[PDB]
Amino acid sequence: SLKHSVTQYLEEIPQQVQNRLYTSPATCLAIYRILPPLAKFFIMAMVFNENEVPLLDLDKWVNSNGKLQFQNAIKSMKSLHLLIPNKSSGTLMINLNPTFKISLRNALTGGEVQNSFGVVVEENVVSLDLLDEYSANKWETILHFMVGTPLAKIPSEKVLNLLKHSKLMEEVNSTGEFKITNEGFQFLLQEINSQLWTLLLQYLKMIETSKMDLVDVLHFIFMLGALEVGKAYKIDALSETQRIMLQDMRDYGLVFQKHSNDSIFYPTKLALMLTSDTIPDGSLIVETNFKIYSYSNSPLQIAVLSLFVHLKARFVNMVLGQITRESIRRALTNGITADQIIAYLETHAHPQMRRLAEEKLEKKLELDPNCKEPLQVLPPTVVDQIRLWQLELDRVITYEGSLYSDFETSQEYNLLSKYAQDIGVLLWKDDKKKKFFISKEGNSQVLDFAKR
Amino acid sequence: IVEARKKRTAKKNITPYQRGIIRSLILTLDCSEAMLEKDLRPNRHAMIIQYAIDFVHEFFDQNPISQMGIIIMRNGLAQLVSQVSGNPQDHIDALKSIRKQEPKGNPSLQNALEMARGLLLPVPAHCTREVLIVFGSLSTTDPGDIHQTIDSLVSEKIRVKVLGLSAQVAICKELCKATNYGDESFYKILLDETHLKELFNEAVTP
Amino acid sequence: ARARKGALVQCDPSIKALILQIDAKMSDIVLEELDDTHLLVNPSKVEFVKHELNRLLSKNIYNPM
Amino acid sequence: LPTVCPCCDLMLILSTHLARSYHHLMPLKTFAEVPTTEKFRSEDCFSCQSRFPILKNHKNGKLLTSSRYRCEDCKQEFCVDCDVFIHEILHNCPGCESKPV
Amino acid sequence: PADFVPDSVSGMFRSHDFSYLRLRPDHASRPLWISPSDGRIILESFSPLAEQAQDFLVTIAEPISRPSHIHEYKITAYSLYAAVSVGLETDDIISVLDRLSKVPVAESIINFIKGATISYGKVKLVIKHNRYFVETTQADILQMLLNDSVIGVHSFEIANESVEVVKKRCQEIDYPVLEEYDFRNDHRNPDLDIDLKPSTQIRPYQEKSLSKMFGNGRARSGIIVLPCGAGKTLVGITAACTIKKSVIVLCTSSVSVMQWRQQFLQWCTLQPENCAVFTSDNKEMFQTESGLVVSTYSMVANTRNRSHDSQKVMDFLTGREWGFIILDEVHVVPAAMFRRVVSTIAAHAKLGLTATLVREDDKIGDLNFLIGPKLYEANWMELSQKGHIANVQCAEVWCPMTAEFYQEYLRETARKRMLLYIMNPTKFQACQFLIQYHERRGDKIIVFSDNVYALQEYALKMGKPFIYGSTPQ
Amino acid sequence: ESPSLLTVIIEIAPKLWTTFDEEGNEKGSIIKVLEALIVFLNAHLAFNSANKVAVIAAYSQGIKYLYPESTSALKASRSDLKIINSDMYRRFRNVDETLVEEIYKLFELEKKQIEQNSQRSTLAGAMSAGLTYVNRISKESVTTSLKSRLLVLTCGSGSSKDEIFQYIPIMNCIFSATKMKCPIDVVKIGGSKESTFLQ
Ligand SMILES: [Zn+2]
Ligand SMILES: [Zn+2]
Repeated sequence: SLKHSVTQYLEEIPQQVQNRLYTSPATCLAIYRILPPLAKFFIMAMVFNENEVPLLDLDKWVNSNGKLQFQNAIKSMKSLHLLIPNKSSGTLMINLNPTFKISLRNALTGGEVQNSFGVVVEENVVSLDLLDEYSANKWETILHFMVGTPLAKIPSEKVLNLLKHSKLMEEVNSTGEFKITNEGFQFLLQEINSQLWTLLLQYLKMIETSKMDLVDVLHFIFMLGALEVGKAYKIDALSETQRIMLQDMRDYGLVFQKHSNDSIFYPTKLALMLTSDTIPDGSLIVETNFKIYSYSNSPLQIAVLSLFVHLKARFVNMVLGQITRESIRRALTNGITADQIIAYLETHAHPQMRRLAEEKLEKKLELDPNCKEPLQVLPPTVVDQIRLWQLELDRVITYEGSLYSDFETSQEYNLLSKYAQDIGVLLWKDDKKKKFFISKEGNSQVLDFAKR
Repeated sequence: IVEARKKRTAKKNITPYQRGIIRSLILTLDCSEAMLEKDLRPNRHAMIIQYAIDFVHEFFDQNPISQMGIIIMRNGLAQLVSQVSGNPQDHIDALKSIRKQEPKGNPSLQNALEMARGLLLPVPAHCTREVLIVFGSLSTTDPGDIHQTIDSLVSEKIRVKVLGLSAQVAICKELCKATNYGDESFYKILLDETHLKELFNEAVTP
Repeated sequence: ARARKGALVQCDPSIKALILQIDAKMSDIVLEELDDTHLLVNPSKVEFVKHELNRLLSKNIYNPM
Repeated sequence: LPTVCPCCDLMLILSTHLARSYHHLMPLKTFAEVPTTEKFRSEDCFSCQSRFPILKNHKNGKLLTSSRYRCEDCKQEFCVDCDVFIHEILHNCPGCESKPV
Repeated sequence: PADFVPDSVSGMFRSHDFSYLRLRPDHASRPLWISPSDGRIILESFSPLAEQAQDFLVTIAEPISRPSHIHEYKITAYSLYAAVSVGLETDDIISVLDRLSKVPVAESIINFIKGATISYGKVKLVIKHNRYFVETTQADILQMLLNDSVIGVHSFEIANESVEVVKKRCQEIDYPVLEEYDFRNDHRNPDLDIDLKPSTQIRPYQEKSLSKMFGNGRARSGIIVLPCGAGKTLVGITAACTIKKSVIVLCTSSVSVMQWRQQFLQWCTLQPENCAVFTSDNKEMFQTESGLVVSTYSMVANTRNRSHDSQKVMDFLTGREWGFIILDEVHVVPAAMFRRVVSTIAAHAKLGLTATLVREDDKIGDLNFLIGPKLYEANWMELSQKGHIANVQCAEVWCPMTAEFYQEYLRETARKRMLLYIMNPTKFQACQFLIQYHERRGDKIIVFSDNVYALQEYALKMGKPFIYGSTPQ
Repeated sequence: ESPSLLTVIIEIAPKLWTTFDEEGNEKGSIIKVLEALIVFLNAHLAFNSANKVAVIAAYSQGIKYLYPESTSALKASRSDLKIINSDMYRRFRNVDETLVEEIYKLFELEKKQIEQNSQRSTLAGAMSAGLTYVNRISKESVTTSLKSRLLVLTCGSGSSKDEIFQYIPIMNCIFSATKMKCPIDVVKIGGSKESTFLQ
């Protein structure tokens, strides 16, 4: 989800780069906040004592009901290279990472932190009036660009290349429009904190050039998570690489700047929401006649609902729409699966639909208590119709490759078919018809097998 | 806040009245045909059993030294389903077992009172003898004179509190008045769901 | 042991019966029939087959105006 | 616990079992609603330091029916949350114990 | 609009962006959303004050759809005609809609209310001695009709066959015709002592439908639709007992005529000597000054050379001024000469009772011209949840066609294709399995198939009786 | 996983700590226990982003909420004293500066009111106030599923013996914490090995 993604990314970091990442206390604190509570407890009990701690002593800490979780915590400390094992006196002694321990101690007690948390310049503006509005403006700009609605203002080419080179948001130049993938509608589903995290890890994946240093980006991301909204910070502590990527998130919306290349920068609410989280708008009512009464006023929810709902009228409160066959066909031609649509309709379901489903299930349990049913918050007829439209899109599946036949001997056909099955590219075979089919990627292997 | 002040005015009667800490409570639960009435969600009998489970938990949480037994009135007979003991788990298991069975019959107040009188006989003098009757029906059939049983309960210093479900039964009011030295406030009738919760939570106090 | 340039497709017998009339109408649609559920459509027209298949099944779908 | 001893018919209790029923023996007097015109000792609560709000029920309400609940001994101020919390879960007034008697 | 700045998300709305309507501060209590584009009304049932608005909408508007949570109504001219007729003045409707809606009532909707509500009740069709007179309280309305002049206080006689043309033409003009029967003040037609038996109880939805029919104390001609088995026949009996005039009832089948005669003689205090049946076997009419006659659409509208007795009975029906006609299954009235049964019979009040008010052609929209405005819609979910009708579990079983059957399906003409997709063996297997399963549950099962050959083949294969047209009675 | 609330009930009494300083070799142990508590609170705030800290001091003449400040005092205030260095993390810095400022104010109050010697310990009332604050943070429910934990840093120093008046309030606090599932950890700094009520 959120912690798993940053945990897997920090696994891919090399050990020397990982130890170089432990210099700034803010990075160490932000990394430590990701760890499991048992791992955090062991680390925090292990920082303040300079002597090494045996692993058998740590095993005695955990009760028998959570021992497996202990192993998982150890596995995380066996993944992030925080605990160094040692073989001494026939014992698996455990030592703490010295740079991480020193930086965490400096973060806790205070002291030499080399301005990892920045310096406050005491000049500030209203966060809700300007800083929340700027971050929401940039986020709505990039989201309205990626959902495909027309915009008077489009974001700059730095994020257009980000969307082009990403797995989501495919682009075509033959038509001049941008096509949303399945991963795009997946990105529209979850809450904005892990959306920002997925964006930042994709940006981290792209950065390989000599203009940008990876450790500086990780330090800057973690201190932006450490910065507080409503108070600007000076740019002088940042490097020129950090300055240009500060401008990059000024365009992106994680940070606000009054003017370009200013001496100060204002953190936004997305900076604090990057670490952890904390009827509604977009709540919808589905009926049997496929009418969607979606209580939405923000253009983002209306735009993402327009991907699969034929909108009819717009009010201040809801958007009167209808789930038609053509709108669902439009959604499925973008690769948006029916399960994603059903999950979106479930997550945005009205409280009144929830009450009606609860009453129906209460009548069901007092009638048939022998079996239990899931709480179908939305009617099953529209779910079945969505899945039916998904099925009629995929009535045929087309595999392209090569079919081999015309074998005078059955033994040669059997040998080639079992070779194709062993290399895992065969899709169908028959000795009665003497034909076997292989995929496009598996053609050349059988070609070099037959030629040699 | 005027309604809140009326609620605050009812709490002004604070007195350090002497209360019997060591208690021997006998919970009498109706299991009659009137327990099959569906004015209480979902039926009367299941809700009384569940709220009796909650009452057992609260009573043994607030009165640990006090012992308790459970009697039901079913088919005109008093069935003792858990002996007078200080372990709440046995009473919880007994109430869970009674929850499965279907209530039936015409309840007998006199049989339940005689069974409780037999149960409260070995109770020591320092331990107060209390009976809680959750009476669901409006009429009772007894094998003998219930007034003699009431007089015997008065002579044995046994105090009976009756929570009724439908209306004010005269014999329950007379029994409460006789056992509680003329106090007519020990006969309580609910109004809705939460009033039954409040009446059950009121009986855990000594 | 010869190689051709074709695409194998999976379909129910109804869609299998549907695309043989496409072969009877337009010659370069299918090359040869394999089974009652596997066909071999020429890859240069498969999307075109798609472009008619939803058009061929559109007569079975009622669209309100 | 608490049970009779099966070998000598003796009650076996802990100190907490006796402690659970002391609050019936010395119940707390209910806290008094403060007057609106009376000068309040603290702007916030005493037990949980919650700020008492503007308390303007109508346009010129001012600090009408102020949520402070004055105790009868220590005269400390408690909000409605603290008042219902002492009436339900706690059984001792913090102000009466903070008083250096 | 109200100088609303257009958002970029309003691009695909075809001028349906109603965000210029400023949201009221007390909107959350108000359960309505008025759309200025077509007068469509969006009601939330789950909010408080919903039923106190639901009755208002079912009096002033026609419900497009009634799902569980959000209901969709249509403000139309005919709904407003019945709204003003039952005593709702123009300003009251605007005031209540203003009070009960979140978005403000747009000036286009208000102007539609004024335009449809005013100029109503001006032109009226009255019947005097089996002769149709169109009457107007204002003089110049007679002189402004110079196009469809079928002339043969201020009133002129029109022909009996031309009444439909007059109603259509006056509906095209802003003066719709008022068709109300003041049976209380009507003394030329002799009264009947017909009244409901005290043992007969009437359900509240039937009472609501009849209150829609008799709201102002005058019988209003119109259409009532109720589900089958919900008691539309009893509604007809009660309407006849309310009007207490001579009643003519038209049906589609002779068994329906027998059933209507049985229901009349059972629920209400009508003697059999006041009841007459005009069928092939029975042609004797009642000899009293007033009574009930029941017949079929086909015999009344028979253009063929009818018998002498039937001609005499038809002359009796035409020469008698009837106070009430009950057209059962009014969806067949828009047919060729079933249309003419309202012209051949001079009836003051016309009530059309139906269950299926749809036709595949547009002539089902001609019944407001023939009978009158659609008085009442029964909510079939509301009747099913109260146990008045059954709670059906509608389903559609997808039977795949086999390989050899589907090949022949594509190389065939449509008439043979119709027979060929019925007789696919998977449908045989599905029908057999469903019959076996629901017979094990102990259910009475009816298997419908319009193809006679398919019906016989399925019945012979499954060993069940079959009933079709050529089966003896 | 789930954030928690750490409510610290510290018993700072000038008579109690002076006895510990006289018994021990070192002096000014109040500074040592205060800085250890500050590092522990910074550690607890580092454990989760959404955890909260409550600090209540029980002095001789009563109790007072060290952290957070009084809302009247917060509205009145801000002289940022340099007791704690300003280059640290701001989330830690605000809590530490507020805590040391309220230590300053409470010790000024103790110095002003040093002439009156109180024979009534206010530790149990401070625990009751901490329980009320814990209920407020649970009852307020601004944050989903806040948990809770009391930590009582007391000192006996071999001078204050067992106090029989404390027995009923400590038992009531035990029952209240058991009702709200709030564990109570106790650190005792002194020569008295056994403290029966706190154990
Ligand atoms: Zn408080
Ligand atoms: Zn007090």
